[PDB]
Amino acid sequence: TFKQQKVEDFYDIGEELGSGQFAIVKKCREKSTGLEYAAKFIKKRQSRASRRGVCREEIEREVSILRQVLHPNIITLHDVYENRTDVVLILELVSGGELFDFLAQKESLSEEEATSFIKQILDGVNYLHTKKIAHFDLKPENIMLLDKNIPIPHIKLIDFGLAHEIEDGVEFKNIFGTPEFVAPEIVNYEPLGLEADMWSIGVITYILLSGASPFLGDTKQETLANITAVSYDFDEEFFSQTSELAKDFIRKLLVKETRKRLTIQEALRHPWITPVDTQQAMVRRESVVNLENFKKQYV
Amino acid sequence: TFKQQKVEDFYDIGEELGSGQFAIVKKCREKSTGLEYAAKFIKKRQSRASRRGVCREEIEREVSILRQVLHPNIITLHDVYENRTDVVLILELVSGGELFDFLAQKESLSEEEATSFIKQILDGVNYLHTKKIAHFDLKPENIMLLDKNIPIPHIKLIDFGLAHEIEDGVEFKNIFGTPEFVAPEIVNYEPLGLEADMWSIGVITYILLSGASPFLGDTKQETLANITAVSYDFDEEFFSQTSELAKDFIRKLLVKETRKRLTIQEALRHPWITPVDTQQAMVRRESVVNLENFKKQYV
Ligand SMILES: Nc1ncnc2c1ncn2[C@@H]1O[C@H](COP(=O)(O)O)[C@@H](O)[C@H]1O
Ligand SMILES: Nc1ncnc2c1ncn2[C@@H]1O[C@H](COP(=O)(O)O)[C@@H](O)[C@H]1O
Ligand SMILES: [Ca+2]
Repeated sequence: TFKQQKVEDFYDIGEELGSGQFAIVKKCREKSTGLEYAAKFIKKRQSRASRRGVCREEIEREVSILRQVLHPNIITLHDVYENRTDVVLILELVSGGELFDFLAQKESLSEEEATSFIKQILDGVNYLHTKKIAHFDLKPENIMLLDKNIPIPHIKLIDFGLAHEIEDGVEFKNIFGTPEFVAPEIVNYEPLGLEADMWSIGVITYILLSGASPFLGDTKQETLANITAVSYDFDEEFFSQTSELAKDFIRKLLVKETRKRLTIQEALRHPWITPVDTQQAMVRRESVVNLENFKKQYV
Repeated sequence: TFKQQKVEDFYDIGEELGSGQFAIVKKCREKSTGLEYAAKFIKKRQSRASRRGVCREEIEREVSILRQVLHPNIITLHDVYENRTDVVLILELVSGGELFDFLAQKESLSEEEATSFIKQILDGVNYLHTKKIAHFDLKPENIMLLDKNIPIPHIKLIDFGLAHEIEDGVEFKNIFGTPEFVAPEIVNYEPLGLEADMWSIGVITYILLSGASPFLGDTKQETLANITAVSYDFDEEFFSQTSELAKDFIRKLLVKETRKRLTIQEALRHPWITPVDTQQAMVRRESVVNLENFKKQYV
């Protein structure tokens, strides 16, 4: 249940850190402990027909999920307050910005370094999937870093606004997500599960390695058609330096049939992520990433 | 071609009329004639990946369709300007706000009066469909009034951002529109055509008469489920004064099978809209819109 108290009685509310549809995030400091957090103010929907704000039931669902998750690569919920207009999530403060913005200012990136970031994502997703929680909004802007000024920045997955607990024998279908990153079952309005997350990881990896996006077309119409046709390529212009193992990883994630798509456990065990011998570890270490196109696309 | 000139050089730009995704619409007056228009400032997309702006092709499509339409119940296009950030559509000014807001201030409303407004909409849609143009965004906010201060205001359909010319043999699929008003073929990502407009008219009619919404659930997920199941009723709480003629009209529009749904021509010739005898005309005259519920829902 949400605390029916004024958050500003308990926290000093500071500068705005970011925003999204429905939400404004401000830095804050809890008065009694002096510890800092991010306060995410979520505007409640006031009527069923309104397209503004979030339905309080859906906010409750996000909170229910967040309260269950404690893992180094997943944002940690601290508290929840409510007033007339907003539900306020007090979240672990993540100060390192978005992963992509960090990689975009980067000078040099090998596939070994790339997989270390991807593996952090896989660890977080694995933890969620074990608890039968689908994130359903895996995309660059929801992959943040605790501190961008350390040798190996530490990934935190945020934004559980679309997250859902998948129940066996209960069908879940909905239309949501950013076209560039949604799986074919989302576009086709077919039953949804943990597999959509794995497709998204395939897309994020593809972009991370090449700067290009596998299904993105001139228009949303084209993007959606491309996704449902699973029409993509590894254009040599952008993938000339990419290892076959990296491509194999992506190929096994960008698969229409949900049953055949890699599961999170299989992804974690794929040789690209977890080499089984020195020979593979070298190939990965020597494969250099395409920061030219990536920067063009994300700067 | 868009005029590569500063719209401000030729128009005095006045107060805001409304806004949308990457569009802001303002009153304006052309200096050379003193005539008033609405200027729709569409923000152009900068990269194929942004969730911001509108790409060249889609702006062009909207202009191309607007150029073709000249009908009393559809806004007319006057001119098009372009600068570095925006394409500006100079459109016929519609000053009387939205139809529903006008009906919501009404004391009393019979089905006869109601059908005369609905017939204005049908006339506009009939004109588009004859040119094989689907509007694809028929909903209350896009049904406006030229002048809300005359006894029986004239309807103008606006917002052709989703409009599309339907080509024989060429499949068109896309994901768009407001959940409450989209047809099952939109939700299911199946081939689209002129029929989607007809479903929307069914929903608009249902709400106009009763104040209730046929498929609206507590959440978007529910709404979409209701739509694809065509799960709706004529709850006597709201429809106890509505004619069987009106309900028949709605039943024939809210049909999943696109080939079975009324066409615009058939809707214009449905006896609720165009009675074939004196008796039907009386029934319509003796049936009443549920203004009580309508007002409740539209405030
Ligand atoms: N826990 C957090 N710590 C710091 N900044 C955040 C946090 N959550 C969200 N933000 C900021 O708010 C933006 C929108 O967050 P969201 O709507 O959850 O994706 C992010 O892109 C960040 O800039
Ligand atoms: N021709 C017009 N005259 C007056 N208001 C308009 C006109 N076109 C659009 N608007 C307003 O601006 C909003 C956004 O327009 P649009 O992006 O075409 O949907 C609409 O919902 C109306 O409130
Ligand atoms: Ca489908």
